[PDB]
Amino acid sequence: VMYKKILYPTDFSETAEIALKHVKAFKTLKAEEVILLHVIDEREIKSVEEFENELKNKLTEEAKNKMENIKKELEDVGFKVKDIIVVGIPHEEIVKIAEDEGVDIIIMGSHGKTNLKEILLGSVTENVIKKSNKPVLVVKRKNS
Amino acid sequence: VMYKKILYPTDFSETAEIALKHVKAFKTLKAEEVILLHVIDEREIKVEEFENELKNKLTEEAKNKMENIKKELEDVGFKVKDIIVVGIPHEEIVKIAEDEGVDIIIMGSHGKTNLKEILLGSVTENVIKKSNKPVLVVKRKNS
Ligand SMILES: Nc1ncnc2c1ncn2[C@@H]1O[C@H](COP(=O)(O)OP(=O)(O)OP(=O)(O)O)[C@@H](O)[C@H]1O
Ligand SMILES: Nc1ncnc2c1ncn2[C@@H]1O[C@H](COP(=O)(O)OP(=O)(O)OP(=O)(O)O)[C@@H](O)[C@H]1O
Ligand SMILES: [Mn+2]
Ligand SMILES: [Mn+2]
Repeated sequence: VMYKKILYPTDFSETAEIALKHVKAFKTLKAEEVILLHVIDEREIKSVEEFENELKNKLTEEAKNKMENIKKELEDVGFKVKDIIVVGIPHEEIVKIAEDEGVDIIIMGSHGKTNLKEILLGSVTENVIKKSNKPVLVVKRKNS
Repeated sequence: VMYKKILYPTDFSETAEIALKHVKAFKTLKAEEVILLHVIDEREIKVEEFENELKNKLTEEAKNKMENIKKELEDVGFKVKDIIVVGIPHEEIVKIAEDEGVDIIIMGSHGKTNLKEILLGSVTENVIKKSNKPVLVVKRKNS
């Protein structure tokens, strides 16, 4: 085991920002890489086709400024960063991209933009742990 | 975030053994500590002399397995605090992670049951949902 390549999927939520702290903690003196991923949920997005395309382009643009600030923070600590924005089902794309990129670990929050108090584990994290064969570091949301 | 103190709860399963490689990968140049914990599940003990006999055999078997893990961890330079308790595994792991002030819990996705159809063991599901500590879930073999 060596944690050379990390997958860090973010939905720009407060809990995902806690998980960024842990991505930064994995830095050593060796060379390391972060796959920085945001998924635009296609289910939410749902001529007709023309309208869909234009809408998908708008969500993308609106996620680029957030991704650039994170990419710069991570580059400043010494990582190489591959940033990806993709339209699709979030838990499926995280699992697919962790396998395609050959990562050593996925570091993610326990909760995300919904963060309902009664829910004790978000559905993207629960599906990624159950469906991926990669190690998953689950960083918990703030206390109360 | 600094991973100075790790809680490594083991049931001595094959998936827990995979998780032990990840505990060793957390070693750096700095002083690190592992809380090595084994819970004897009280629900599998619950005639009274039969219980004590079973209890003793489980404690004896746990101490023998824990001694070898402890040395393997000390050999890579950890300080190890080894703990054996009788109780409910997920509850004891949540409680001892808090009481020891660990930085992270490193554990398997599955354990001694390891049923193919089950995609996350109930100990790990409970610890993720009840603990506020970061949890590194190490998955079972793909075989
Ligand atoms: N669209 C996404 N793109 C990338 N990562 C995401 C996305 N959505 C969630 N995540 C990741 O999953 C973690 C857990 O958030 P999750 O979405 O499961 O929780 P939630 O929003 O509280 O619950 P739910 O979506 O089930 O209502 C996040 O901290 C983030 O790391
Ligand atoms: N009694 C225990 N003591 C310490 N750690 C344990 C104990 N039982 C399980 N664990 C931890 O939990 C991880 C996940 O095992 P878990 O018990 O949840 O899976 P399982 O045995 O396949 O399923 P289940 O117990 O629900 O039948 C193990 O790899 C280990 O790290
Ligand atoms: Mn969500
Ligand atoms: Mn078990």
